[PDB]
Amino acid sequence: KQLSSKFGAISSVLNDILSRLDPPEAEVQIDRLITGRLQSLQTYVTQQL
Amino acid sequence: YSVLYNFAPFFAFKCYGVSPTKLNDLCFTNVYADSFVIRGNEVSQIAPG
Repeated sequence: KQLSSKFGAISSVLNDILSRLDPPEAEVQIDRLITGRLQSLQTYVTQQL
Repeated sequence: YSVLYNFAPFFAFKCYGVSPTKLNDLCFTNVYADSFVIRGNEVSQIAPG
């Protein structure tokens, strides 16, 4: 369910971001999505452990 | 949107959210167009926030 969260970006759908935005701003949108999903995965791995 | 460049040379044309190059592939609905005149130095005031 964490896939549908925007994490403060433009949109949750990744292909929409890559198909609507130039790489100068797609870089920071990608960065925000990566850090949000990486934090979620870190929490999941800690709870699983 | 190919008729935009054929009218006049633009001043700023800075775009937020979507790039002003890949505007012929994404699909959406119900655009909104508003028109007014600004006295030169306050064009940058027409911006989010």
